[PDB]
Formats: sequence, structure tokens, C-alpha cells
Amino acid sequence: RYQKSTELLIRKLPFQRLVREIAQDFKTDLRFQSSAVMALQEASEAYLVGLFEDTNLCAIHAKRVTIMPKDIQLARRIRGE
Amino acid sequence: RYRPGTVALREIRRYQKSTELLIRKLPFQRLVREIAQDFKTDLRFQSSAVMALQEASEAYLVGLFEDTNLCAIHAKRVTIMPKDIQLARRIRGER
Amino acid sequence: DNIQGITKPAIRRLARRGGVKRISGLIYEETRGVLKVFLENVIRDAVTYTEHAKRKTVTAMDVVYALKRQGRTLYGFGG
Amino acid sequence: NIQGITKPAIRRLARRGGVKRISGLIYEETRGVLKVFLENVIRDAVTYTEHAKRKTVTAMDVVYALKRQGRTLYGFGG
Amino acid sequence: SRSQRAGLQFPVGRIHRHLKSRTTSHGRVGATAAVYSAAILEYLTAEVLELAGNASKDLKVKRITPRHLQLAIRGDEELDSLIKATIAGG
Amino acid sequence: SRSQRAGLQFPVGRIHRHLKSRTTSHGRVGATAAVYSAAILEYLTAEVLELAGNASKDLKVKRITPRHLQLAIRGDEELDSLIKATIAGGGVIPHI
Amino acid sequence: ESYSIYVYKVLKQVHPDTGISSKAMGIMNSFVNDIFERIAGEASRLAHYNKRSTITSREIQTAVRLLLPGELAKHAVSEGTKAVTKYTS
Amino acid sequence: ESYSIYVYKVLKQVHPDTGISSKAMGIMNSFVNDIFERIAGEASRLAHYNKRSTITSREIQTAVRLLLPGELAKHAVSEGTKAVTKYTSA
DNA sequence: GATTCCATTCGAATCCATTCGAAAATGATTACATTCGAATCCATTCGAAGATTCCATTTGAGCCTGCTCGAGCAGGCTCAAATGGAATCTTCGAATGGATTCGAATGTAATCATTTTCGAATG
DNA sequence: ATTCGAAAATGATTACATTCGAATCCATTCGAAGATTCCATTTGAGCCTGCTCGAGCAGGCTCAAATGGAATCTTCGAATGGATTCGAATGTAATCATTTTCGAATGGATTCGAATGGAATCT
Repeated sequence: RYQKSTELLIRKLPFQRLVREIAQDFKTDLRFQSSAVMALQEASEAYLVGLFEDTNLCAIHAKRVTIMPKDIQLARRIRGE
Repeated sequence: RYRPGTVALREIRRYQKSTELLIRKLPFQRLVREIAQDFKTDLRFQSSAVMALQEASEAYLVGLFEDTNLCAIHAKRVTIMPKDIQLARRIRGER
Repeated sequence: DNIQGITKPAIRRLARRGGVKRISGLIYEETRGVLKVFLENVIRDAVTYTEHAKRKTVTAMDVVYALKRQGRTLYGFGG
Repeated sequence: NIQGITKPAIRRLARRGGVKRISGLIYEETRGVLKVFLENVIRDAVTYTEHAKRKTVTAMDVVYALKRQGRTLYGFGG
Repeated sequence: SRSQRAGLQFPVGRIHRHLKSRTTSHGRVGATAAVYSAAILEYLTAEVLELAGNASKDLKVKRITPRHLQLAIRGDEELDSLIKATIAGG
Repeated sequence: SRSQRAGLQFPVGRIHRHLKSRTTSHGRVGATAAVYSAAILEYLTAEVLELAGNASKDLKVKRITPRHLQLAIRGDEELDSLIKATIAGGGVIPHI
Repeated sequence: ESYSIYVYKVLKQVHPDTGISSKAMGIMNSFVNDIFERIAGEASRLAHYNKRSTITSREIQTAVRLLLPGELAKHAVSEGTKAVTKYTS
Repeated sequence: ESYSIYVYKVLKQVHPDTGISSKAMGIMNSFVNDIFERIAGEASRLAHYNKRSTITSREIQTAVRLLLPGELAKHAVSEGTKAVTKYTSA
């Protein structure tokens, strides 16, 4: 279902709230364009989907179908993160 | 005389402390020339070019083996297998 | 408490789009942490870019430049 | 000429990586990956050589090719 | 024009001006560098557009959408290696 | 000189000349861009050299070698993040 | 300044029946600009390495060889060489 | 030309009794050139983004902030600002 | 308690770094000429706070059932040791080729003043 | 589908950069010797990996309830964005006066050695 679609899989209001709260650490009284938040959301979803693909590869390597935090850690360590 | 795994750890200690090159120079030179003959004929090499190639190659292989060891430990083993090399290279972006 | 707005269904959908069959119950907190780290990096760079231009508003091109800096180019928002 | 990279040499390169035990099918895999890497770098080095209308491959061509590959190296003129 | 002399659709004078505006120090740009660059850009554009249009016509649809572009790019190995960007809406 | 006026060891005039030589189109470079850049380069050089000299002293030797540079760089999170290059002559950090 | 005119002309050349939206047009603009900047940077570096001032079609050819993969590079080189030959005559 | 004179000056500043070899000197020169090229390129890009022509210390400061990891960029910014202030005071 | 490996400990020739000298770049100073980046003023957007919903998504609870995990064998495969046997490496010497410099001689790109068209904003 | 400020094309003119021949002179290639040292092969053994089976765990799906998101004006005062000086600062042009780079030369620092007295391993 979600592989063949092109939509955004996160609600926009919570993501916007989180983006503003994170940005509060770098400069107070900050404004945002709607396009900036939309671009941030697109990039974030792309990043998470790619990471989950790598995580699934790691899970298969260990003869499982369930993904665990150790798979995320191995994938991120090999990627240099 | 020594249990299997003793000398292995001794050499791990030895080669992680030195700084030399672990591949012989004549075979690597021959391999480099043979590879390069597929792009242009009658090529000449400075000695520094082959030395730089060897340094880069050894660095690459050691980093790859570190990633491969991580993959092997993930699957609850101490032996490294070709599947670990393939997984590391795929996550890296080579496969 | 704004990272708890990234819910279990959303993480499940993002994992399904990646071909994942089953999920452990401890994956959601890890996902929230990694998303926070990624967002912090990108937003730091974007705010640097908007501060150079002597602006108070973050624009889409600051985000595009920041992403290109991290090596995560994005088409469709300018450039 | 790829068989001149012997199995003791690969064992040394694995020991410097912290590897304790090795499977018997690791050496052919290592030879393949090394061949791929070497071809990738030498292609760019010879391209740089040909642009300069030269017949000798210098160390700067190798350094530039590695920098293009994302594998910067220090100690050979850059 | 210069583009018609070369036999292209992309502009030669504008690309020459851009090339001049992106050279370090006090450098100069020849008139055939622009022709070469316009040819390369037109070739790559035509390749991408042809693949995307084939994908679109496989759906019995006229227009090309970002989903068609992503399907065309990801289904080709060379275009996959060249283009690693994220396509918004694909 | 300009370096002594700013209180530095690195050359302000030479770095100004290089900066001018690597600007796109017809670009101008101010006289304080060179001062800033020389300060940055001197700071980074001093940090790397101090760590490498500490590593050299721990090993009971006088001179600094590429091994000590590698040991200094890989033992620091910031320098490891910044310097991703390969150092010809210093192999690895001894681990398990 | 954009490439919409020329992208549309090329599309009419390739697929005379299909159209294109505006999001796809923006994506194609981004793609063209990306490739142009890559080629220009590589050519400038090549000219600097040889201690030369002028950028010529040799620099562009070498940049295309270094940046494009496989048969893309071969066909691009052929197209560019044909264009230059037709231009100079 | 090289950077050996100034690298040796800095070394004698930080470790008065420690020497250096020639291979280490080559590596240090490579490091300095690498970082200088990175900063220069990024500053040029910043100047282009704002439709400017001159490169100033604002571009250098922004480049330093973007290129260096934190807790390393803060001290670098402090050192550069102190140097510019001392230079302009005279 | 008998190997084999580490870990200093003292001896000196050698390799190398750190001072000395001469001369060609090359900064630093002084004085214009003139771009270029700032400072006020005025327009136009555009982003934020508010309100009001139907509704569409999220939240526990639980129950089943599929999945992962732990324990015990079996075997099979990697390691450590010894003995021949190829072959790298160091040094040597000639011979060969081709990169760099340096004058002369072209090939050509940028800057003017006119003219014309063409791409972008608006329908 | 129209107008039009904007930019590209035409025609010389210089200088300027690039190309053509020599002339070395480094440095790459090539051939030879040989003595040790790496490598290859076999062997014997022990430990590690893989499979089965039961035992414990925990994920997906269903449903009822609650909740929060999306969506469309409304506005309004904040904030970019454009004009016109204008005042701050960069570059160009000569003239020195360093300064750094390329040569050679001995102080310390490094390296190689058999010797010997300690952690480390099996037994």
C-alpha cells in the first residue's frame, strides 16, 4: 500500500511543531516559510525509508524477519553516522 | 603446542601496532600495470604513483575488514564469511 | 513532548514502505532519536544560512542548500 | 596477476582489522573487491594523464583520482 | 543563431555567459566549450524525458508527473548512478 | 608586517594573494578576510600539533612522525570528524 | 531565467503527443542546473591543474569523461563532438 | 613555496623541545592546503548566493561555522575575531 | 615448572634534522580612481494567531499464534607446526625515452558601437 | 497569443595566451646475481558452527472510544525587497627592503645488535 503511493506518511502539524521546537535552540524569534517545512518533511521521510531498507537487510543477515534496535545501530555504524 | 586462537591474537596485537605495508611490491606493481594496460598502451609509471596506489588499497581493505568484523559479530560469530563482505559493501553503497 | 507526535502508526507506515514485515516494540524510540539527530543537523545548517543573509525568516532555499551540504540533494523546491 | 596477492597477505590485512577467524572463501572475494577498486581508480588516473598529453602516470594523477573518488590521501604531494 | 549553427535547441550564448561567470581568477572561455556543453545538456535532457514519456504512455496517460520521472530514473542503472537526488512527489 | 600587526605566525599577504587567485569571475578580497583565514589555519595547526606532540612524548621520543599524527587525529572526536583523509605511514588504533 | 522553453522543445522532439506538468518542469530545471554546475566545476579544476587560463572543449570532454558513467559518457561525447564539428564548418 | 616555516614556528610555540620529520611535514602541508581550499570554495559560494562580489570576513566566518564541527568552530571563530580586532586596532 | 615470547639494557656507526649563505621573488608604503557595499525611506507581500467544525486517525486491551531463544550433539573446518622450495629485494650498471624549458610564431577571445531578436510576464 | 526591455549577434582590433621546434637531462626501464625469507603443502587436532526440538515471548489484528488534525477565510502588523546617494575600501602603479628558498655542513636522534631478566601459556 505504502510502497506504491507518493504521499507523506507523517501528519504535518506535529512535524511542524517539532521542527519549530528544534529550531528554538539556534535562534529565538524565528519565522518559517511553509515550503521550508514541506522540504524538511520530504527529506526526513526519504531518510527514514532508506534507513529502514538498510535495517531490513541487517535483519535478514541474522536470519530474522523482525527488526530490532541492533539492526539500526549496525546500519548506522556502517554508514558512518 | 599453542591452542587455536593464541597466535591469532598475538598477530592481531602485532599488526595493529606496526605501520608497514602488508602486500609485496612486485606482485602489486605487476597487477597495476596489467590493469592499466586496458585503458592505454605503452604507459609508464612513476614509483611514487604505485606507492600511492598501494597505500590507498591497503587502507581500503583494512576499513572493509573492520566493517566485515562488525557484521560477523552481529550474527553471533567470530568467523568472517563472504556474506558479511557483501552486506558491508551493500550498506556502504558499492553493491 | 513534540517528538511523541511522531506516532506508532506513522513509524509503521514508514517501515512498511521500506519492505519491513515485523517490528520490535523498542524500534519507535530509536526512530525518534535518529530523526531528532538528523533534523538537528539540517536545521543548524539552515539557520546558519539564514543568519548570513541578515534575515529572520527561514526559506526553502536555505533548506535546499543545507541538504546539498549534507550530501542529500532534493529536487522540486528550487535550485 | 591477481593471484600474486597471496593468502598470507590477506591474513595480515585481516589481522590489522581485528579479525580472529577467517573462512576459506574470503580470499577470492577479497581479490574481486580489490580488482574493482583498482580499476575504478586507475581509470581516472589515466584520464588525468591523457588530458595533460603525457605518457607517464604521475603521483598527482593518482592523488586527484582518489580525491575524486572520495578517498583523500596525505603524504604524496597532497 | 549559434544554436542553429550547432544544430541544438539549448542556448549557446547564455551558456557561454554562465560559463564565463563561473570561472576562477581572470580566466577566459572559448566559443566551442559552450557548444559542447549545450550538446551534453540537451542529450541528457532528451534521455530522461524519453524514459519518462515511455513510462507515462505505459499508463495510457499523456502528461508526465514526478512519479513518472522517479519511475524512469530508478528503473535505469546509469540514470540511477548519475542522479542520486530525492524527487519531491515521486 | 601584517602578520605581526595581527599577532600571527602565518602569512597574511601570501594568503591574501592565494584567496584573490581562487575567486570566481572578477572577485575582490578584503584585507581582513586574509587575517581571519590566517588565524583559522594557525589555530587548527596548533591543535593538531599539540595533540601529536603529546602522543610523541608519551612514547619517549623527540621527533614527530606520521604515526603520532594518526594517533592524535584518531583519538579526538572533532579531528576525526574533520580529517577523514588517509595518512601515509600511521596505520591504526590498537583495539580488541 | 529557466530552461522551460528548451525542455519543452526537446520534449516535443522526443514525444510529440505527451505534455508535462509544472512540478515535473521544476524538477527538470533542477536536474539541468545540477549537471551544469558539476561540469563547470570539473572543467575549471582541470584547467587549473594544467596551469592554463582558457576553458576549451578539451576540458569539457575530460569533465564529461570523469563525471558520466559507462555508455552515457560515450554517447554524450559523440553528441558534443558532432555539434562542435557542425558548428565550426 | 610551502608552509614549513610557519608550521615550525607554531610547533616551537606549543612544544619548544619537540622536533618533526620530513614525512610529517609533508602531511602537515597537505592538511593546511586541504582546509584552505575547503574554506575558500565555501566562501566563494556564499558570496555568490547573496549576489555579492567581494569576499569579506563575514563570508569566512560563515564558512568556518558551516565547515567545522561544534566546539571546534566556536574557538576558531573566537581566534579569528580576536585577530581581526587586534589588526584593526593598529 | 619447562618453552616461547615480550621488555628493557648497554654499544656504536649512521642517517637526519637543524643551523648557516646568496639571490631572486614579493610584500609594504604612498597616492589616486572608482567600484561596491550601507543607510535611509517607501511599497508589497507573506507569515502568524484565531475560529469552527465533521471526520479521519490514534489508543488501550486482549487474545491467538507465530516467532525467537536456549540447550545439546555432531561434524567439519579452521588453526598451528614443520619442511621444502620458489621468488622478492637490494644493489649494480647501462641504455633509453620523454618531461620541462625557452624562444618565435600564430589563433583567438574580450571589448567596444549598432542592430535585431528573443524569452518572460501578462493574458 | 502580445510587447517589450533585455540580451545576443555582427565587424574590427589588439594583445594575450597557446602552439611548434629544439635541447637537454632526469628518471624510467632492463638485465644480472644471489642469499635469505617468505610462501606452499601436509598433517593432526580441537573448537566453532549449524540443526533440531521444545519453551517462552511478544507482535498483529479487531473493536470501541477519544482525540487531534486539515482546511478555509480574516486580518494585521512584521518583514523582505527596491531606489538613490554615499561614504568606506579595494585595486592599480613604482620603489625599495625584506624574506624565503635553494645549497652545504656536525649535534642529537634513530637504528641494529645479541644479553638478560620478566609476564604469559600449557602441562
